[PDB]
Amino acid sequence: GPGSRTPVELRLTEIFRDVLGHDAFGVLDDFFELGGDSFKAIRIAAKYGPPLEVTDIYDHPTIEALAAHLAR
Repeated sequence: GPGSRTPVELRLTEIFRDVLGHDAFGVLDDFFELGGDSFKAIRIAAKYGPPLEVTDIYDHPTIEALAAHLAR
């Protein structure tokens, strides 16, 4: 699909490319290596809403890992 393969991963991907200002990445790429930080994590968590939080991104720093986490 549009840069990913499930609706949960697409929802993450969309907000990741909106906050970072670029779309030069895939589902296994570390957020903080793509240019993320605490302030960018706040912006994603606010845009996604529940269940996502800032600390979940530090625990799960990829689209793949966050989709696995949030599905529980």
